[PDB]
Amino acid sequence: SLSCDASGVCDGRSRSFTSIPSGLTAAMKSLDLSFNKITYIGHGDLRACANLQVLILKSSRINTIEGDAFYSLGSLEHLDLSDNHLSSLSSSWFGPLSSLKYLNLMGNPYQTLGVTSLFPNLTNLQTLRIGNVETFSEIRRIDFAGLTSLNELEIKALSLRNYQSQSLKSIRDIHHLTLHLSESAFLLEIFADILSSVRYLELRDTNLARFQFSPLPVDEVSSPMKKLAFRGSVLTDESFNELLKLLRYILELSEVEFDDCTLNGLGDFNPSESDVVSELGKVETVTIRRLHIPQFYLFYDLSTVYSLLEKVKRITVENSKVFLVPCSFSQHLKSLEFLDLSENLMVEEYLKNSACKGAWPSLQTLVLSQNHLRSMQKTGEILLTLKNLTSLDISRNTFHPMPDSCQWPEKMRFLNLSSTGIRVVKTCIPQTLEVLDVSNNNLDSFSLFLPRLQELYISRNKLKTLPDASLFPVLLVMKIASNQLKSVPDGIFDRLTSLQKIWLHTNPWDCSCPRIDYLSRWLNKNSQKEQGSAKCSGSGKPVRSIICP
Ligand SMILES: *[C@@H]1O[C@H](CO)[C@@H](O[C@@H]2O[C@H](CO)[C@@H](O[C@H]3O[C@H](CO)[C@@H](O)[C@H](O)[C@@H]3O)[C@H](O)[C@H]2NC(C)=O)[C@H](O)[C@H]1NC(C)=O
Ligand SMILES: *[C@@H]1O[C@H](CO)[C@@H](O[C@@H]2O[C@H](CO)[C@@H](O)[C@H](O)[C@H]2NC(C)=O)[C@H](O)[C@H]1NC(C)=O
Ligand SMILES: [Lu+3]
Repeated sequence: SLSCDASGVCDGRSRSFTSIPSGLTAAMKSLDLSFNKITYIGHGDLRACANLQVLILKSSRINTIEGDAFYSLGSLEHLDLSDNHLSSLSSSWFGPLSSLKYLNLMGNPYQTLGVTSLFPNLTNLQTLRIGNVETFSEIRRIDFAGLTSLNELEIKALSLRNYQSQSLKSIRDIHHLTLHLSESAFLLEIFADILSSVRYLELRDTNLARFQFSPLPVDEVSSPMKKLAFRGSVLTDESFNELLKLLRYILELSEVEFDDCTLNGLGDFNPSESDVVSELGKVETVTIRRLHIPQFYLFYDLSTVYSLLEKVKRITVENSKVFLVPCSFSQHLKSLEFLDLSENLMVEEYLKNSACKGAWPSLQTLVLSQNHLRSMQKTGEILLTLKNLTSLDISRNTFHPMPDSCQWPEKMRFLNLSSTGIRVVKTCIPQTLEVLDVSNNNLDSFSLFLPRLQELYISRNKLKTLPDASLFPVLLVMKIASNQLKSVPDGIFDRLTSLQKIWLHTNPWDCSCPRIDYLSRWLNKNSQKEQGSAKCSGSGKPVRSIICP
């Protein structure tokens, strides 16, 4: 039932094949036989595909593949056998695939990679994925013998029972390593074998409650690891302190991420010499999202965090119930340039403490995108302490109507007031602004003169009339999609003399011929500026299609 195209891209995906389709050719460059029922693959099912570059056999129900089944596929660069029923992996399968770049074997019920090295002859491999949720249980020294460089290696071993020493050490260059571990029993050991190879390490679903640090036998303590990421992990204050002791080896680590993690406040370490601040070495960026902190008893030290974040330049802590960032804590974040506190519980009174006198000196960008702020004037007043602030985002906050006069930090040139519920716009908004976003609100008109405005986002409001062009002399980008606009005054866009991009879609354009003449001609003379397609209200055809006598 195949359906191929001019360039050899054939599609047999999700048919109902019970065996590879008969009579394939050497013209096919890609064959997608996913979601089928190919239970067995024999000696002569892919013989005639000498030019095949892509073979996708994901989620079929393959449980048997003859040893020389891929023998004549020397031009194969992408092989995906994921989510099948392969209980065993044969080394003869990969013998004739020296040109293979991507190999996905994950999702198969095998217990190990076998007794024979499967990839020694895959000189050009770049991406390898192996493992599964409950069967894969052993990793051996012969498993990756031969591989020297890999862009991406993913190992799913949530049921791991044993890891041999140095199994990972033979590989010298791994740009991205993703390990799915359920327990930490072998983590320490695995670290010993990846510290001189892994650039980006990613741990998934790991319970690190009982993780303990212990000296490692590095060769020169020069780890090329730049990004460390924990996702869906469980930690304790005790095991957390053990984890940061590992930083002493990754002298170059610049980004640490914690996604959907849990921090059980139990244990509560006390040993002094077993704290090791080390100023988190060279951590430049810290990102925390959806951190769940069960039973946050009373007051913790917090001082065992000041000296730790002294050199961090970017911090993000979103959707983690943050309601207060103590002043003395902010005063120690001397290098913080970017702070993102989106989706938390901040309110004026506590922001006032978080943004005290010497708080976040040198902070350039602040994001308070979805908290419990109620007053624009009060917020602006509180942020006057941040002398270096140039970008402020306070979108998705329910504000009371803004006054006519406000005080904002001196260098503020970016202000995001999106999804803020405002119905009017007033001079509280400073003339210094370059970028302003008041999209997704309840505006009926815009009359603010912003001489330096370069970008206006006013999409998703109720403007019936377009803003006067003289209001933005050097405007580069204007977004005014989804806005009840029916027409524009003749010649208005030629007056936006520096305009580069404009969004006009989703507006009930009155395509009556006399009236729509200007708008139509301008769009035909400026298609490179329009993003999306302004359509006629009623019919639905593109406004640029109209041609009036
Ligand atoms: C002003 O603030 C706006 C609202 O906070 C912001 O819009 C939001 O932009 C983010 C990132 O571009 C979007 O992210 C979400 O959606 C993407 C795509 O589905 C997901 O991959 C993300 O995980 C996340 O869920 C928001 O959807 C978007 N909200 C909307 C629709 O307004 C503006 O970009 C800000 N304006 C400026 C000038 O920066
Ligand atoms: C962040 O803003 C502060 C403003 O206070 C800058 O630090 C001040 O710099 C002036 C130089 O004009 C000194 O006279 C002050 O003594 C400094 N304030 C103090 C006491 O810290 C700071 O340079 C800005 N950060 C950067 C590097 O952009
Ligand atoms: Lu509260």
